[PDB]
Amino acid sequence: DEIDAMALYRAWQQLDNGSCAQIRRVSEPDELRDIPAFYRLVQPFGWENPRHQQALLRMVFCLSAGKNVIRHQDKKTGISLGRALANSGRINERRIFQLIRADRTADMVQLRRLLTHAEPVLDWPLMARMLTWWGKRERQQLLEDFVLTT
Amino acid sequence: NLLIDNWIPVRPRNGGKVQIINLQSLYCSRDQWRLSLPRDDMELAALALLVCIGQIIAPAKDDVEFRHRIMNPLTEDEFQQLIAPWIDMFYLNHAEHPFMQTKGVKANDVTPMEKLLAGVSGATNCAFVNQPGQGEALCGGCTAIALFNQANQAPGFGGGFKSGLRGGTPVTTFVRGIDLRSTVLLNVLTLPRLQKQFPTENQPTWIKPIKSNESIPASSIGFVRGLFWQPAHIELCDPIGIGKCSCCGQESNLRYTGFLKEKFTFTVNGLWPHPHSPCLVTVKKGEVEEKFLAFTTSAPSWTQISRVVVDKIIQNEGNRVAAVVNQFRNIAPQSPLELIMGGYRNNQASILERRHDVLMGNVINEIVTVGLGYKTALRKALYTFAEGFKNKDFKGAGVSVHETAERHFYRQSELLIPDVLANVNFSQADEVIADLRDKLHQLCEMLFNQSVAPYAHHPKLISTLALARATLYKHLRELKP
Amino acid sequence: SNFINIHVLISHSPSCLNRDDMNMQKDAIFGGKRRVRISSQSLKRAMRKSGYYAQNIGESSLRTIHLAQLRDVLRQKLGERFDQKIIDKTLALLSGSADAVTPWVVGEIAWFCEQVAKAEADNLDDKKLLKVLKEDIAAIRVNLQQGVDIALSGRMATSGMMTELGKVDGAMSIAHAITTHQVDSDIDWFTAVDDLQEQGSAHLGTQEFSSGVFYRYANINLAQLQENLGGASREQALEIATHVVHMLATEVPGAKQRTYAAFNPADMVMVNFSDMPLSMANAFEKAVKAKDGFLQPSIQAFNQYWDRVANGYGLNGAAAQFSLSDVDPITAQVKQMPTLEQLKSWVRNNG
Amino acid sequence: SNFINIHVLISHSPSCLNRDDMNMQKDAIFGGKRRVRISSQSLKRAMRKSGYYAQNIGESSLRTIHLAQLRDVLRQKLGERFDQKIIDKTLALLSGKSVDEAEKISADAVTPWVVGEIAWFCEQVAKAEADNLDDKKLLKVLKEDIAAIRVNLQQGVDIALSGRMATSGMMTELGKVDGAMSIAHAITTHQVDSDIDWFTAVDDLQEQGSAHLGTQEFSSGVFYRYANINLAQLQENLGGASREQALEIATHVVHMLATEVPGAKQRTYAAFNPADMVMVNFSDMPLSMANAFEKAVKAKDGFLQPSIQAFNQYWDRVANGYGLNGAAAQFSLSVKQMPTLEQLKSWVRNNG
Amino acid sequence: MRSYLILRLAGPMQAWGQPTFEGTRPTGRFPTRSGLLGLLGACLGIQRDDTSSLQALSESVQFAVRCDELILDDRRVSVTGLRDYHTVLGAREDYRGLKSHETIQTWREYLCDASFTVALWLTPHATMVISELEKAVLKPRYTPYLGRRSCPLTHPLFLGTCQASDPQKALLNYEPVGGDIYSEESVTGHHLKFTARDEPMITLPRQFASREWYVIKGG
DNA sequence: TCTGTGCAGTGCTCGATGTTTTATTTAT
Ligand SMILES: [Zn+2]
Repeated sequence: DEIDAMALYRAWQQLDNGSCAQIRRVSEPDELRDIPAFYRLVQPFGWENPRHQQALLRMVFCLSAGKNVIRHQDKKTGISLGRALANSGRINERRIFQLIRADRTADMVQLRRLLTHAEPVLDWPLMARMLTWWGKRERQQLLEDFVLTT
Repeated sequence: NLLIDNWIPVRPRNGGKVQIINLQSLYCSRDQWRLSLPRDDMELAALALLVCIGQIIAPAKDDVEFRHRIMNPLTEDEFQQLIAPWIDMFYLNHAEHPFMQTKGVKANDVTPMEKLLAGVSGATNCAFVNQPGQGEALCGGCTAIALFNQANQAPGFGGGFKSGLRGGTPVTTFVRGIDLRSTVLLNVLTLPRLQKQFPTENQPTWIKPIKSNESIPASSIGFVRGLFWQPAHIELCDPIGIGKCSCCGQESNLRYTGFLKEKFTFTVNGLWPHPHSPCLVTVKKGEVEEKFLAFTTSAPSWTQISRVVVDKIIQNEGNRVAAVVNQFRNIAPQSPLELIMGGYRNNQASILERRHDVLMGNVINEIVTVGLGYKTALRKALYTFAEGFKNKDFKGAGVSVHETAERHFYRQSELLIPDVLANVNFSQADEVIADLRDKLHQLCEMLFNQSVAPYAHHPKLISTLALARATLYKHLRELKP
Repeated sequence: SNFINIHVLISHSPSCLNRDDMNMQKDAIFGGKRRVRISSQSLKRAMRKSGYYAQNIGESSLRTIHLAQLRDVLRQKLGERFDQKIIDKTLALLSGSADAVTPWVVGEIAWFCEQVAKAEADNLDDKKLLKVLKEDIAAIRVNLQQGVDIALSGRMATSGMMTELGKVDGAMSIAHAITTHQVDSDIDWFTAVDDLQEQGSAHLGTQEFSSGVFYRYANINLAQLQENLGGASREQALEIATHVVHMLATEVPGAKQRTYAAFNPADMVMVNFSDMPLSMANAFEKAVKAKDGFLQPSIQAFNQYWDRVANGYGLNGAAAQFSLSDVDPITAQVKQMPTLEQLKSWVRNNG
Repeated sequence: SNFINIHVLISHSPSCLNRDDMNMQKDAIFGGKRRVRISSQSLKRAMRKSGYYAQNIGESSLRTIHLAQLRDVLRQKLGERFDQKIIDKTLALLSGKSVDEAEKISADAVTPWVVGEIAWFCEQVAKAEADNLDDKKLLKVLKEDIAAIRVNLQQGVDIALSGRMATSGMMTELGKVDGAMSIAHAITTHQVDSDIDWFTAVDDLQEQGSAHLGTQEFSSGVFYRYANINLAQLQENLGGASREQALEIATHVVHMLATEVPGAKQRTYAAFNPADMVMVNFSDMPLSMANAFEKAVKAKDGFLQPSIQAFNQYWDRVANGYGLNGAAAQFSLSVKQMPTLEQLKSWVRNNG
Repeated sequence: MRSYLILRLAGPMQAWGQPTFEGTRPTGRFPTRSGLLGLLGACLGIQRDDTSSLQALSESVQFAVRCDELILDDRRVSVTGLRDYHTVLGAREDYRGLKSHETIQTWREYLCDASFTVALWLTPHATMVISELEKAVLKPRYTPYLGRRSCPLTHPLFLGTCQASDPQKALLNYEPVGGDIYSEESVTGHHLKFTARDEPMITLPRQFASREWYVIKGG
């Protein structure tokens, strides 16, 4: 019923260099629909069910920043994305505002740019849960977590 | 005369038609009465009058006698004996000492009776929202009750007019009985405690007048002078003939239609130990300070169980119970205790809100305890926001969002109460209380967001907002068992 | 039928037409979702204070009330409480062949009769009476020349009306207007540039605003309207009703309009007669979803709702609809009007 | 007809003409679709600060909250007409604030000021104390002829058009102005998903990479501009001006609404586009055409052609449905038809 | 078995008063006794000064109110409160004359997404008959509304008529069943009461006496 | 045949003033 976030994280990690490069050169989440390697990656995670499609597009597009940009770290809730971006000490607060205010597709593009810069260490299944809904509530909590960390 | 003639508006405990009895009929029969007026605040004012009367005419010599008179009405001979030395001070129309009045008031105009009707007038919106002519003709009972209410619970008429000894708009808290007779007796301090309560000028303000611009040490006021204190110079006009009272709707031979008043000021230094109100204990420097409780920025209330809400706030939040309540606890520590209570929220002369519980269990306590917890969680979160808002040099209503949201809390949660109370029983109690928590949790989030919504897109306030919401969820998590 | 139901769907461009004490847009929860709201009192005042209202209602022919023509019926109405001596003395001092009489007129005069009756008993007259009742007399004289306005909207917030019969309700009842759809409001972050300040602005602020397809509902009590016009005819009442239809379609509250300018006319207007007045708000209880705008799906949802419940709700009776849109129409039981004026004429002609 | 409605469809090339607290394009939800927005206050300030306004209307008002700085301006400007004492008291009475020599004196809020209007006031103040007339009665006298005060707004027309409020001083009673022009926020006729420019700043002392990497929102858009002018209100706000005077001012607004574009980001985006359609219509009740685009315009050889077409179709629908017959004229590059804007403006000047 | 008149009170906004003398106009959770009488008194052509038939209506009729939960798409929608900041320009300063304030402030509470089903029966010494009360709700003389004139009905007042043993048994015939019932007549398995001051004193205009509902919880 | 100073008569705006307030501050 729910996407196995760690399984997908592992699948992306041990992906062959070819399939990985084909996914990484995508410039926005919807372009993943043109990549055969993308479909094979997310098929065992419920892609053919339309319920999961928008979530899987966000998850994989965030991962597509690189195999080594998002480092999963186990809980001791676990490190949220907002706290993780602040933990890097590289991201200006203004860029977080611009992220949480952005509309569709543009938000994912800006997020991935932030992930590239920040190289966050976080709780990946927790971030995936956030990417699944990605409502106005999740976006405000992102900004507030970032601010509460700094 | 309040001690002789009929003026007490009652109807049988579970009966029907209103009848006007006298103090003797109340004190000397096993008849079950309950006060009956169109207004709860006036029913409380009446009871306060009755209690203050019974406090001077018949304090029990000990707890043993205290318990006796409650179960056994006095005989008419005993009553006449006790009221005999007091008849002189309870005349409405009188030559030199009218009840709670002042002969020789210098006033150019005659003040309408509505000014004693606490809330019917007082604000610029009153003439638009209220029914006219509620004070065109007041019976004898309502007039005395209204006078007593103005001196105790209501704020002053305006500039140059002073408020009661407990201050403006105090909360009055009485021990509740099975009927009117028991309730009155239940709130009369026995002679020993009476002496311990008041360790003076023991004559009324309408017999021994207050001197203009004089400073009065609180310790220099007798208990009858204080209980029947009149801070204002008021003089009734000559009443009129038989007809309906515009306040209670009953027929009356004498009906007052106006009164005279004049500016009159003084100063009571210190705090008079009034036995009818709970207080707040604060320690500033090395001294102990007391402040009588009042509905300040909110008036905590729920339908059906407001007395329980107020009771728990006193019991839990430096609050201390009223002296009459402290007595009852000592006399019957194991006996269950419910309140008869009331007060006003005011903006100076304007009455903004009325909350009164006048009627004559552990689950309910648990429900109230749970309710207050979420209330407190919300307050701490929004006070955190309001302080941060202030420290950030922002101006506007952002510094008091915790006040509005608290008022909205009670009003929004009141809608949940009828269904909660209807489904409470032995086996369902834990389930309906759990459901209440989820409801109140959701409500707190809604009210937080609502209070904070006008300050979206204020980037300089994001750390204040974030801290405030984090505070809210921290306290919300502590509330789930 | 006694009631005229007026249904309006009107689309507004980005604006803030009605706000509260925090300057936030007014709203309401309907069907569990937030709708932007324009209050009853705001909408009604926009009508009552409009120029169109002043010309067609404020300057009506039935506007004026003549105490002279009302002497007979007043003489028998108050004839059991008062005798003709006082009744005629009162009737003349207020002014200096009528069949019926407006209820508040009877009641207010009856109050004046009580005063002069007590004036003769207390044995005072001349100017003393006209000094005491100076403002009161001036009050009723003004009200006697605003009879249609009082019959339609009710008495003013300050009227000098004295009695219970003087509590005059409007014959038209205006509901709170709410959007047919859920709304998340926008925010305008603004500056005020100081001409004498080098760095930055002298003020910063925010203002909440949004668009919205609103549903306006109003009904008219015909018998009440006639009865408060001294016993006017159905035709005369239907003529007044025609003006209400026009105002509910065109009048918009002035708030924030200087800077947001949402001067939009209604895209759909429908009128129907019934014995029991009903709002069709539950057409939008399930919030309308956008499909090439909110307006077309709203009219569509309004039409589909009528087709479903009108019969069972007893909304048989004369029904007509005007629309700027070519959306698939309601049941053929509703007569389509191509212009607003044709719709209004249809109302004058009793349907 | 008391109202002059003005309708403009103007297309802009990629730009960022109006942005918010986070430097992102202002927008609005209309018809369930995001539209790029230009605030009415941005439009009004672009017009009042423009060269055209200066040449054809006059001096824009002085809007400030800094009375100490204002004090010094008036002393330099009204010095050869009045003594410094009178100038100081005049500002003090109007603002309700003590005008001394303090470095910082602040008003209640930002307020528009007209020098010519202040000049008129200090005359009265001088004559007042000369006739030994105190301030309380001076105010009572001045309240009796507000029209004589409003004639000074011919030196500050943007106040007559856009309004003024004050909460302290005599301006509370004497300076209350309800603007004659109503104006909407410009919104795009169509849905816009804004573009994002990823930029660098190359550092001449840094050989590896750039010194700054950033993003900037921008987009194109066909915008609908709406405004109307209340002629009777404009005359009253100018102290009882003639209809010809009001009509000529309205004509300049028409011109500015068709040609004036906010300056924001124009140095690096240069969207200096004039309108492709202007429509003027006299009416008894204000009429906006915004609902022509409630259903967002779909592109079809551009957004401009289908926008103008949508405008025309909705105009006919309203005119036919509401039986409107106020005078109307239309200028276009893509109802009386006007080949040029100038002919359109003569038309308005001549009461339609 | 007695005859019952079944009413439906549905609308996007409702208001049912609680004791007040202030600019705050509060609402309760379900319709008041005074409010139901006023609604009936509106359907009938009763004027505010007609105390005679005003008292004839009150002595003839008793009520039972059921709270109905809005179900939408098979989902439950709860009743919420609403606070209206309601101002009045040029409001009367006194009860006679034409002097007025610039602006006054009031605060009015509404219920949202609320609906109610009302059972109605005749007292043993009633004046009228349910047959004429049925006629009144089908063809009202004054405009009917839910507490305030600004609150229209979205469903017909009339729902049905029936015969039954107690008010609870009567309301059973009409969906939706399950909501809590407040009745003027007590039903056997229930003993809880709901105190209120919403009994209009008809000899004393706009004043109210204390009374009590019998509480009947839904399953 | 209209109008003028005294009113009586009061409609007011004027100002000082009765009272009284505070509760917090994540997660790492
Ligand atoms: Zn009475």
